[PDB]
Amino acid sequence: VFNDGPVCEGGNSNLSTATVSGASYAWYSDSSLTSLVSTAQNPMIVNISTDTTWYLVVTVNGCSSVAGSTTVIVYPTPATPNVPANFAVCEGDNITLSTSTVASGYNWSGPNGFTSNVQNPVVITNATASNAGVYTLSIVDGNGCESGDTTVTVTVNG
Amino acid sequence: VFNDGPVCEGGNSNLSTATVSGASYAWYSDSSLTSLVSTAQNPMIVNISTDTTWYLVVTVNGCSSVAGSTTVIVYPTPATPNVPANFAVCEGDNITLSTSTVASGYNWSGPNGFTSNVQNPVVITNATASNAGVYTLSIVDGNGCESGDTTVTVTVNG
Repeated sequence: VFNDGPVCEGGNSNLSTATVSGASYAWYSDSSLTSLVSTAQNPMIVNISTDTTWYLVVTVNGCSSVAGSTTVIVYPTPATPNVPANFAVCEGDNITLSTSTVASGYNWSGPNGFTSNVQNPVVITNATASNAGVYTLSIVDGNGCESGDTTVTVTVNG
Repeated sequence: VFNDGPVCEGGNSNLSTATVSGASYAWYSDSSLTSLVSTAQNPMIVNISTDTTWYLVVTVNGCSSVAGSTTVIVYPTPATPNVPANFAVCEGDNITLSTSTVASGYNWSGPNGFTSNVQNPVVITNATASNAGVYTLSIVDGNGCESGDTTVTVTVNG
């Protein structure tokens, strides 16, 4: 029984096996084989949060096999981004954001619809009161998994 | 008999079963098996509003099986967004909108064609009489289901 490689938390994975003529298949959720989850030759496991194992029994012309099995491995949650400490800008001055980390992609969001997908976002010049608020960042790792969130609070001095 | 997982209110779901040689299939809407809804091997249930169960009878070479069955679960309606209380802006001042909630996506709409898909929409500066009206928000949950609507009324003082 084979998996399709490591999966991100909450992702899906495609299990697969050999084609056996005259066979019916039964995939079970546990080692006791008391809970059936699929009868497909190559079923999908949906919404995997942790390492999980499915067991397979192949029955041919009425005779059942010894259950085979496979484990789908979940890729560790990526580390929190290195976002700066709370800062302050005076009206008319610049708000500069940056993250001291390395990612396959970055995802920033904030006040006034601010958004960017880089480590060094376009500087908010002529900063004003409406730019005050919380700027949030998550990042994506090399294999597509998303990190948790971290924030910097920006205050604006009149 | 298997479903394809939880479905959003009003969504569709794909039912599936094993292939049985020489079989015809009959899917029924209730436990009494008096109302036939499909003869497909893997039929779709369309427009599911609540948890629903279909029953399956497999007939092979004239002999019928005991009906199998499966339930399709409907995902609860997401909670109403935390939109602010009615406010007032004077002409020339700013209209700031925000929602204190967390969503996979946001959907704002309002006067003058106002629209955005964020928690913190671009601020309407130099607000005028035409910006007065009702600003509406719905949100989308982690699994794609949409919440109900909530509104903030904005009045503009000449």
